[PDB]
Amino acid sequence: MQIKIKYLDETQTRINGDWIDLRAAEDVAIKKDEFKLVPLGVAMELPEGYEAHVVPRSSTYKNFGVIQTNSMGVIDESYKGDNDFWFFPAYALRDTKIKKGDRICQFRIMKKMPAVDLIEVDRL
Amino acid sequence: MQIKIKYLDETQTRINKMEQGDWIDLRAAEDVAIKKDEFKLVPLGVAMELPEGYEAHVVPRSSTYKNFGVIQTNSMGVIDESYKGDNDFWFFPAYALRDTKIKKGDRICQFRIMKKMPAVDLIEVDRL
Amino acid sequence: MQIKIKYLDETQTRIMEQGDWIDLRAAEDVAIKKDEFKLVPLGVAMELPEGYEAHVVPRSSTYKNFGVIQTNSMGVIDESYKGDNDFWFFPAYALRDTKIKKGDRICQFRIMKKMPAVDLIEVDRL
Repeated sequence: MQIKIKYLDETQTRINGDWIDLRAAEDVAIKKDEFKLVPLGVAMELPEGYEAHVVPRSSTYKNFGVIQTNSMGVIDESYKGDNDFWFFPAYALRDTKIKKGDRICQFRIMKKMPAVDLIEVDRL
Repeated sequence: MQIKIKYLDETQTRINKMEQGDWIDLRAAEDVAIKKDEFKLVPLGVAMELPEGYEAHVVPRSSTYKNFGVIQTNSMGVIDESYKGDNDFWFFPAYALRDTKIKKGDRICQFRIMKKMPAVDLIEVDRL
Repeated sequence: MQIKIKYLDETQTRIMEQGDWIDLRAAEDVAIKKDEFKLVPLGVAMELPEGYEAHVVPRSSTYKNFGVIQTNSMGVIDESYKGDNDFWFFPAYALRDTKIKKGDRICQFRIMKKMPAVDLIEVDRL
């Protein structure tokens, strides 16, 4: 089992069964009650049959005052292209400045749901 | 394995599929208007019997905030296999960060199934 | 499998059908003003099974009851957080003024196997 990882550029902090920390790819300022898609400066080829889940770090709110608007991000195995870079969708509850290289979220991989049949019924 | 799905009514967009394997999109069952900094339980128009020993996880779609300006106040919904009755309909708990209108049929969240955790015994101890 | 659990004190409400997520409770009364934040103690520390983690989300009724969201979306607690002072908390942002009482059920957890060991291999292109 391998993940192939491409970084946006040579300035990106390279990554360390624990969840894996992802970092801002550039300095980003967000005003209170505004939204920004924060680049994470990585693109990955996940193992066949897997998906990645991304959540904030426990410390992200205290450090940065942002929440992740999609709650948990899901990245499918198919999102493996050269320009398929990842982003963190940040809504700021206070004025904030996030710096290049600061840890803001974390990810793990999980096996995709097995194939299931959705069958319509009139009554449960 | 199969999920049995009951729609609220005839106007709900069907998601019936054989061999479905990636997260499954869920839709607003009616038009809903939500005013900035208010909350609405958005019906999704579906009730399901999940395979035995499974649960469902429900999160926003990646585009939900961009399109509709809402967050899901429970973070991730957990729907147990026992929630399988004829009126056990599913809802998206929406908190609006801007004035928004969601229309019947708009894809607002997504789900997958997961096996439920193993039997676990909690043993109280005086120190770790 | 076994989870060893230590409570903060005798005043904590002790914590369940097979596989259901397990409710966690406020360790003290907590008042939060609208648009403010508080780390709500849960009053429990645990030794999770080897190779597992815990995931913590709000209960479905948390927002209706208490007007709060969980700022880290889903908390992840690794097996290594098993020490005698490794207590759990729920990071609550209040969207309306609110009051949580000691013993109120506010979030829920399950265990999950940790991801497999995987090699992260840097490449120049995909």
